[PDB]
Amino acid sequence: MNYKKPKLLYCSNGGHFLRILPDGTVDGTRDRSDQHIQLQLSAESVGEVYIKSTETGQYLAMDTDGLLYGSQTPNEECLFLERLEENHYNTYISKKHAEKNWFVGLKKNGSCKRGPRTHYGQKAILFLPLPVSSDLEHHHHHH
Repeated sequence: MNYKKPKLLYCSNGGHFLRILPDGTVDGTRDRSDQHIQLQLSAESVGEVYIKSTETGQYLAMDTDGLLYGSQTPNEECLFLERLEENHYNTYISKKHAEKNWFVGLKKNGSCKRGPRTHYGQKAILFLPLPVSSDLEHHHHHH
């Protein structure tokens, strides 16, 4: 399914990658150079994905402020629900804050869009995970 292949969180809305700082900050940026934007997405449960930084070691979670931050420990908050939305884009909603209808989006200024500030029809929720980091020599498991 996934073997050492990180991706970036695109926000067609503005067009930037979601990065996580070791200071517990989350902001967008369209600079591949940025050595952090590289996040590793994983699936734990059905329709559930995990976003954590492979640079510092923090997990992408949405507090009550709706803002994104790095959690010291693995909490359901770090776990989000991913689905296939129209326009050919994927979305993400916080578990602990799923009923809150919060989406991981960014503004055009490359700023995180408050959780309790997202809705359907916006180009902020629509996210496209782009492939990052390439590693030659790719083999598979044989029966």
